Amino acid sequence: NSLSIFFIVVATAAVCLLFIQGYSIYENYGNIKEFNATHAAFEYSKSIGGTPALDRRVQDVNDTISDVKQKWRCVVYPGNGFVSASIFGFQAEVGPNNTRSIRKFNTMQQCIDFTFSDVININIYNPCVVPNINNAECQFLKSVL
Amino acid sequence: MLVVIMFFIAFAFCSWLSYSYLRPYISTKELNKSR
Amino acid sequence: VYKHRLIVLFEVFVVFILIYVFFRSELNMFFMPKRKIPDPIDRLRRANLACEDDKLMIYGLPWMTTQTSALSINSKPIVYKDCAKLLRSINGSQPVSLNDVLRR
Amino acid sequence: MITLFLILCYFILIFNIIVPAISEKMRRERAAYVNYKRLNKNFICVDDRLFSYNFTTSGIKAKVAVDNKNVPIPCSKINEVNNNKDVDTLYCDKDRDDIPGFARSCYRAYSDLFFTT
Amino acid sequence: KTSTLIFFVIILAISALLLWFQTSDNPVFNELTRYMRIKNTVNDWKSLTDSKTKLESDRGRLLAAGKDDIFEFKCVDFGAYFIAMRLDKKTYLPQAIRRGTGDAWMVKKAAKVDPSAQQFCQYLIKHKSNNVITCGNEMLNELGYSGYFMSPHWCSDFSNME
Amino acid sequence: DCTISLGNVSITDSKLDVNNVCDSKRVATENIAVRYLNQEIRYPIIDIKWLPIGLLALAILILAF
Amino acid sequence: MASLLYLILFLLFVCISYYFTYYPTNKLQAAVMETDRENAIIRQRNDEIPTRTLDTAIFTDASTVASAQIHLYYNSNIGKIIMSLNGKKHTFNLYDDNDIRTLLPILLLSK
Repeated sequence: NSLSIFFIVVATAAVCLLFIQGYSIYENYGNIKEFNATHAAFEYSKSIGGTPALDRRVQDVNDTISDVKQKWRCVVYPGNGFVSASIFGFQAEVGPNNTRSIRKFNTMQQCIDFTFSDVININIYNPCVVPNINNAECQFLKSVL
Repeated sequence: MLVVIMFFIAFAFCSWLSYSYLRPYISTKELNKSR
Repeated sequence: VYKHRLIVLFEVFVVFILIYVFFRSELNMFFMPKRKIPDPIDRLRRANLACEDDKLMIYGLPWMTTQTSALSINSKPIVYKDCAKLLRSINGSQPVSLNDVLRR
Repeated sequence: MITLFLILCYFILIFNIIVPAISEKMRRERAAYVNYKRLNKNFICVDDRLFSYNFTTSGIKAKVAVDNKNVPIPCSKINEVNNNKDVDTLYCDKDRDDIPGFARSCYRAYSDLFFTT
Repeated sequence: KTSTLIFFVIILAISALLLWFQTSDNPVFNELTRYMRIKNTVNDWKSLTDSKTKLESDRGRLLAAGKDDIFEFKCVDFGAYFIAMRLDKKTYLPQAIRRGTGDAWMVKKAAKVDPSAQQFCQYLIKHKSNNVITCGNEMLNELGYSGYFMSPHWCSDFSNME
Repeated sequence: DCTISLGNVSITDSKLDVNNVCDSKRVATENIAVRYLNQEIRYPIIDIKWLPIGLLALAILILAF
Repeated sequence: MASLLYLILFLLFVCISYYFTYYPTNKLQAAVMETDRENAIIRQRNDEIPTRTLDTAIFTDASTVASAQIHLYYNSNIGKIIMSLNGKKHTFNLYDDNDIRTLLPILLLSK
């Protein structure tokens, strides 16, 4: 009859543990609620990949561009302020005949604001392409990159 | 005989509970039909 | 009773159905070996200092078959009149690899 | 009454071990998939590679964009992969030893899903 | 015979109740699982992070003596990326411009000399500076890791003495 | 102008108090600095993954019937 | 016969319950556990290099050797060793041949 006694004691242990857990939960449910509320970030860390957390909702162009020349920068145009330059060409504006003309910024901050703003304002002006070719501008663009 | 009937009744009830709780999360047709 | 055994078999069948439908990729990932993480210092574990004549050399480096001298702080090849005495006073006559140094 | 005990064990197994496991798995992975689909990007840059995800009855499955030679497309081409519709993809479920660091890339692809959750 | 069947039915009923408890998105079940995870993480990291944060607060309060512009965002180059960092006035701890609800906004560089990353970092300093993240206690309470024991990281000691 | 230049210090289960004090101010020796220990009491909640197995325990009473 | 089948079924039960209790069943759990495993590997690899102060023989020139006490910080995630000597930090890349040829005599002459 040893097996019957063992079964009785183990089932009693299970039931008693259930009752102890139930009463402890009943008395400490609020306490564990504030413990979890004040330690919510401790449940799962944001470094599940072994890397620092990255918010995909905030878009950054530098994450994918692996070529420096393809990036847009602000460079000092000699004697005419600052311009936005890249391997594609200068950021331009509409000319008198819907053409492309290099737009020039007074200060570095204005150029940075225009270049890196969330507003899509890309207007390529390649000075080395056949339709619009300028030897001095193309040389300057190739040298400054 | 009674064991079989009781087990089938409880199995059906538990399967119904699980299906009712997990249909919104396992019905992948909703995601496929949505673009 | 045979019906109870059939019920147990049906339950096992349902368990296998659920595991096959849902946890197939998990089981295959469990069966396969783990993912090896590269060790930058693993290839240096067989490196032991042993100097021929008076020039300090490094042996046991596989990817550099030729005898590679030992450089100093200012990147000068090490030539020492008492290299053998220094090595004997450091670890003894028997050569010591980097693995033995790390396990000290 | 060994057989009734076995019936009890297997019933408990299913409905208190496997079905709750399915529940947690599906809830977590469905939330991850919905968060992914909220990005409005067909391919995302994980571990210098382009990963897409799809939701099936077994859960969320990740795939990597590759070219005609089964070489993964770098992230620098992401803009021309999202606009594409017939991208060749390799599923992360099947291990491929020819691609260097494939297991790590698929690992980090699965890990970047669970940012919010 | 009847007692065995009654116990059988009772066990199946308790199994159904436990199944409902587990698969119904219960508040108690969720709180208990969350507590099981959170307690282990807290035991692992909280006190060590607090001690390290106090140490770096002392270090940065020593460092800020005699300097007036140390509490202004400067774009620090971390080798592979830029980070807009200043020194927090209240805690004298490193502070960085945050990216949404994630970590600091690390502006990746495509080469050693990347003017575009520098300029985008300056743009963040001018525009996106309203959201900030601090090493140590704040990072641990917001992201689940402190950053002092992960490398490479802009809060870690190895990345800052390299 | 007073400086302390220690070398390799290695202390175990002890206290190190480098004062380098060179003014009229007197360091508060054996002044026990007590803070508010905002201790968070852990509770004896067994991982609820035990809930199925415990049920199995109850189940084995059917072996004794 | 019946006893063998019942034991086999019970052992299958125990194995499946053990797997579903102590092994990952979704991508979140698998990612968390692999994070923990990789972190443990990195930590033990970093702990292989003795972080306590160690006495070495360091060649300040081609033919001059001096006893010195150094500190080593190993980061295997990026593969670099920072040696604090005379209060100055020297960073050695473990993927560079010259850095290896400079650092290895320092490590192998330690005592």
